[PDB]
Amino acid sequence: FRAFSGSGNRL
Amino acid sequence: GSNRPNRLIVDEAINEDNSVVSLSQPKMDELQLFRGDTVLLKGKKRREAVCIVLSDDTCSDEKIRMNRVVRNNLRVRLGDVISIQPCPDVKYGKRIHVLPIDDTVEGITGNLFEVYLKPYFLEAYRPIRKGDIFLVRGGMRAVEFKVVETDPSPYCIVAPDTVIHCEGEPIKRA
Repeated sequence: FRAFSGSGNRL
Repeated sequence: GSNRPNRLIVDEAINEDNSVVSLSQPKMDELQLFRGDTVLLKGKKRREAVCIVLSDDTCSDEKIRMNRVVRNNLRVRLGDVISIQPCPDVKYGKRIHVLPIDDTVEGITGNLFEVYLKPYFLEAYRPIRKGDIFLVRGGMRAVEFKVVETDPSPYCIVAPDTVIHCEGEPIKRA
C-alpha cells in the first residue's frame, strides 16, 4: 500500500 | 452566520445511517440549516465528521441524533456534547482510499468493492472524511473500513465519478 496505488474501482 | 450557540447533546439514532445526523425543526431553524445540508461536527482533540442533516420531530431541541458509527468517529458517548456548523459546498471527490479493519475481514472471500463499497456508495453522494471508520453490511457479515486518504483532503463527497481505491493490507483495530 501507498495512497491511490492501482487503478481503483469506478461506481 | 446564525450567531447562535452550536453545541448539542449526543443522542441515539432512530434510522441507522452512517452519513446522517438529525435535529429538531426548531433547532434547524435556529441554526439556519435545511434538510440535506452538509454539516461539520466537532468533538474534542480535533475529532471531526461530515454528515448530512435531517429534521426529526421526535428529537429534543438540545440534542443531536447520531448513530454509533458517527459517535465513534467523534470519540463520544451518549450524553457527551458536540458542535454542529454549516459545511457548504463540499467538493466532489476525485478519488478516495479505504482499507478494511483486519478482524472484520479475516477469512472473508470475495470482492470487497462489489459486495460492500459499491452498493454503499452508489448514487448516494455520501460525505466522508479522512480518518473515518464506517460499517458496511453485505454478504454474511459486516465489514469496517477506514478512510486512509481523500482527494480533495480531508473531506469530500463520494460522487459517481469518484474513483474508489481499496488495495492494501487490512488495518489493525486501534
